[PDB]
Amino acid sequence: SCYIYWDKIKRIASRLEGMNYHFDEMDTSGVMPLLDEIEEIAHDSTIDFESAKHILDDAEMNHALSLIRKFYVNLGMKLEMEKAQEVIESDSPWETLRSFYFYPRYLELLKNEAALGRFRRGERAVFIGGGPLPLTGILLSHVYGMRVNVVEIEPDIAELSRKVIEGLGVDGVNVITGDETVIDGLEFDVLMVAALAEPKRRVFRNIHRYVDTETRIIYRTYTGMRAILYAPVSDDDITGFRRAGVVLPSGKVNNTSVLVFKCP
Amino acid sequence: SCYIYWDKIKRIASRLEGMNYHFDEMDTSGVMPLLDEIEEIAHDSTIDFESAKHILDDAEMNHALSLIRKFYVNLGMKLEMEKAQEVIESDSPWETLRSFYFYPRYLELLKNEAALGRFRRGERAVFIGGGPLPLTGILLSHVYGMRVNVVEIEPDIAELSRKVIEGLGVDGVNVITGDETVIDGLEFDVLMVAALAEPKRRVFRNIHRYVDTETRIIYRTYTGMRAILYAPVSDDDITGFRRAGVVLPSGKVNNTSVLVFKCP
Ligand SMILES: N[C@@H](CCN[C@@H](CCN[C@@H](CCC(=O)O)C(=O)O)C(=O)O)C(=O)O
Ligand SMILES: N[C@@H](CCN[C@@H](CCN[C@@H](CCC(=O)O)C(=O)O)C(=O)O)C(=O)O
Ligand SMILES: [Br-]
Ligand SMILES: [Br-]
Repeated sequence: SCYIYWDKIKRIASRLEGMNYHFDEMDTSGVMPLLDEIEEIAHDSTIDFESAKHILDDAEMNHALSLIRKFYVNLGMKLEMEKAQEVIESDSPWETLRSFYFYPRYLELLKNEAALGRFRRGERAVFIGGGPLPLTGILLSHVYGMRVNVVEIEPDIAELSRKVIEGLGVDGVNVITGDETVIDGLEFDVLMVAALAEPKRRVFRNIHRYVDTETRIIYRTYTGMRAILYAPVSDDDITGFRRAGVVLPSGKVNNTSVLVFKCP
Repeated sequence: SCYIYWDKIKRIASRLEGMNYHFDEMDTSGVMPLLDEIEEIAHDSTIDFESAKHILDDAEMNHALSLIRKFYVNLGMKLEMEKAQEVIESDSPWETLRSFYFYPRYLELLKNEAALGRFRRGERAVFIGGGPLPLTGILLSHVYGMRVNVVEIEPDIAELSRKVIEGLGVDGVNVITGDETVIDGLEFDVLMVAALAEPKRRVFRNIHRYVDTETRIIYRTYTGMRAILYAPVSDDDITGFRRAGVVLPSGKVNNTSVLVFKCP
C-alpha cells in the first residue's frame, strides 16, 4: 500500500523526535498547531477503519506512532492541569471552565454515554481516573443529576480536583483518593473508566472482582484513525466481560465509548 | 466472555452438521428456515463491528463458523444452479429471474457499487467469478449500459451462464472461460471481483500483475456480523493496493463493496 497519510504522519513525527523523552516540558500554547496537524488526520472521516489499521499496525510506523502518542498524552495532561489551576483562581469559574479547549467535545461525549448507559437522575455513578480537572464527574451531576464518586490515585491531584469542584459550587460530586479497589466499599449503578486510566489489565481485573452482572460499565477507548492518539483497550484487557453497545465518535470527539457487563 | 449468540450459533451449526451427515446434496427449499435463522443473526444492526469480531472470531466458535460458512456457499451455489436452469426453460425468463431469492439485494448492491465506481454507460467492465446465474454481469449491461466480460473458471458453469444470458435476450455480456489471468488479454475500465472468487490471495496477486494504477477495482467482502456468512478479504490479500472508498450494506444486502487502486 500507498496511503497519502503515511508520509503526512512520518513528517509530523519527524518534528516531534527532538522532544522525545521530554514532552512534559512542552509549551502548551506553542504546540497547539501540532495538535491541529495530528487531529486533521485523526478526524478525517474518509479514512476507513481497515486503512487506519493498515497504517497503525505496520512495523515501520511503530516509532512515529510512539512519538505522536507521547505528545498527545503529555499535552492533554498539561492542558487539564493548567485549566484546573485557572478555575480555582477565577472569579467566574464556570465561564473559565467553559473556555477549556476540549469542553465542547466533553459535552458531546457525555451525551453519547448517557444514551448508551441510560443515565437517570439520582442514579449513583463512580468514575475511575478523575485527574486534576474532573469534568466528567462534574457533568454527571450538573447535567445528568447523578450522585458521583470520582476516584483518583494521586493524593495531590485528588486535592486539586476537590478544589475545582468546590470552586464551581457543584453538588453531589466527591473525590476519593485511592486505586480502583476502593469500589469494594461503594454501592453504585454505573461505573465509568477514563480513557487514561492505566494499567488497563490490572484495572479491569479489579473491577471484575467488585461488580455484579447488572452493573453498567462504560469505558473509553480509541478506534479507527483516532487510535493514532493512544493505544486502544485490547481484547485481553476486557476478559470476563461482554460488550453490549458502542458509540463511535464524530466531529472533534476522540473517544469511542463501550458498554460492558460482567459475565454471565 | 459470554455471548448469548454463542449458544445460538453452536446450535445452528449442530443442525447443519447432522444434516450434512445424511445428505451431500442440498435441499434448497427445505433449508430456507436455517438460512433465515442465520441471516437474522447476520443482520442484527445493534452489533458494532468490533463486537462482531469478539463474538465470531472467538477460538471456540471456529468449528461452528466453518460449518455455517460452508452451508452459505453451498446453498448460494445450488440456488443459482437451480434458478439458471429455470430461466433457460421458462417462457417468461425475466419474471423467472426476478423471483430469484436474492434478486432485490443485487439491485441495491449494484446501485451502491455504481456510485462507488462512478460507472458510466459504454465503459468496459470485467467481472471475475460469474457463477451459473451471472446477475451482476446481466445488470451491468441491462441497467448500467456497460460492455461486459464475465469470467468463470468452471467450463460447464460458464456454458450454463451463456444460456441464461441468451434466454434473457441480454446484449453486451460475453462470458470468458478461464481464471483471473485472462484479464491480461482484455481491455477494461473497471474490474469487479466476486465475493465468492477464490482464493483471494492468488486472485489479487494476479490482478496486481495485469492492471495499471488508474484502473478502478471493486471487490466484495463481509464486515461486522455479516462475516458469519463468509471469510472477509484480509488486508494482507490486498497488499500492493490502496483502499479509496467503501460502501457498507444495510437492509438485507450482505456484501460490503471496496474500491481500490494498484499502488503506487
Ligand atoms: N479528567 C477527565 C479524565 C481525563 N481525560 C478523559 C479524556 C476525554 N476525551 C475527550 C477530550 C479530548 C481527548 O481526550 O483527546 C474526547 O474524547 O473528545 C479520559 O481520559 O477519559 C474527565 O473528567 O473525564
Ligand atoms: N452470480 C453472482 C456471483 C455470486 N454471488 C455474489 C454475491 C452477491 N451478494 C448479494 C446476494 C446475497 C448474498 O450473496 O449473500 C448481497 O450481498 O446481498 C458474489 O459472489 O459477488 C453475481 O453475478 O454477482
Ligand atoms: Br430446520
Ligand atoms: Br418475462
